[PDB]
Amino acid sequence: TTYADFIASGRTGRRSAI
Amino acid sequence: EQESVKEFLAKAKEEFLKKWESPSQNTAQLDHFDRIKTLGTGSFGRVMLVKHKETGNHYAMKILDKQKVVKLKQIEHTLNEKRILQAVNFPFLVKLEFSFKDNSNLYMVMEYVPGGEMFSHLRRIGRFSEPHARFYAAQIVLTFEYLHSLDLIYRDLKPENLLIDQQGYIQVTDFGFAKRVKGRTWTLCGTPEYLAPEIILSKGYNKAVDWWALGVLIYEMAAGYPPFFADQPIQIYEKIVSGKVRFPSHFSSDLKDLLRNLLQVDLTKRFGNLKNGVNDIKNHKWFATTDWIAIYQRKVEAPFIPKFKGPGDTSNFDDYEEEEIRVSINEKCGKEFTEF
Ligand SMILES: O[C@@H]1[C@H](O)[C@H](O)CO[C@H]1O
Repeated sequence: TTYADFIASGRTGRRSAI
Repeated sequence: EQESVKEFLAKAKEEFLKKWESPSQNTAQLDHFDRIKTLGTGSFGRVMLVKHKETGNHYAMKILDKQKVVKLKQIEHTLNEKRILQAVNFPFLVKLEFSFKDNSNLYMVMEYVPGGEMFSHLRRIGRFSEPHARFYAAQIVLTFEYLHSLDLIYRDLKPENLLIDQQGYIQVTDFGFAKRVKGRTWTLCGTPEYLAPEIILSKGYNKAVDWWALGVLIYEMAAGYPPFFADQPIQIYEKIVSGKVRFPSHFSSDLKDLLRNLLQVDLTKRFGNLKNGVNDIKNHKWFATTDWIAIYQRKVEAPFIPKFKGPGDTSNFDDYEEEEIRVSINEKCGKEFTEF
């Protein structure tokens, strides 16, 4: 599922600016 | 009334410009405060809960290491964040109470917003219902209307920067990448998931990037995950510029139509960037039930009120490693930060 793909991304925590 | 908004924003600009031209400085000092706990971190350092010894009032103090700021090429961004924070005044923008510096660090002492980041509440609950997402989105629409009227582009919208206050309303924090830009600007900055395509494509861009980021935020609030994600930022960027996007099946038709118009790669078609400006968003069907004046006046009952036990409660924040706050015997980088 899309949710599953989100978890698989590894980017579910707090995100830094570039 | 249209005339009411025009007069409000004109008075707002006059006050902003007066403070912009004569900023405040050195309105406190470090031994006035007890350090309590780290609340969160960003690209420019740490924010800690502190207690004002004289009054007992708690504050969120952003601490910037001058030598580290210089090492990371952030001089102008840091000075500019403080200049903006001391000059703006809007219900949904975090308030700067004091600022000062010493031999080692710069300090921005903000009102403590005790309800935590939107980020944590969203990840905890999973996703927000559309009425819940719309309540928050309306506040961002009004905040960008305000900022953009001052020629300020925010450039770092994301749930991590949206703090929930005791009434359940949003306070936007962290102006480390904001810029006063009448025309166009070129810096590659922001957070990957929220970057507008024209940033990724190295184009000159303008305030329209904040409206794209609103689309990303509304999507993530309502879906529980952002519209464009992947293992690596470069893969996220390829999705962003593709001009494609998929929606969960539970998104309403009105929500999808709004998001198609905010997540619009073509700048000539993106809502917020057309001849009618923010009113294309305010008048959209998805906001039909939004009382814009009542949101601004904070008279709408919030969908969610965070739990607070009392002064200095930090339960709505995750724990971070604690470090010492050192003040050197030698002044560091004095010339660089004279204006702070
Ligand atoms: O918060 C995260 C990191 O943990 C660090 O604080 C830098 O900013 C973001 O990437």
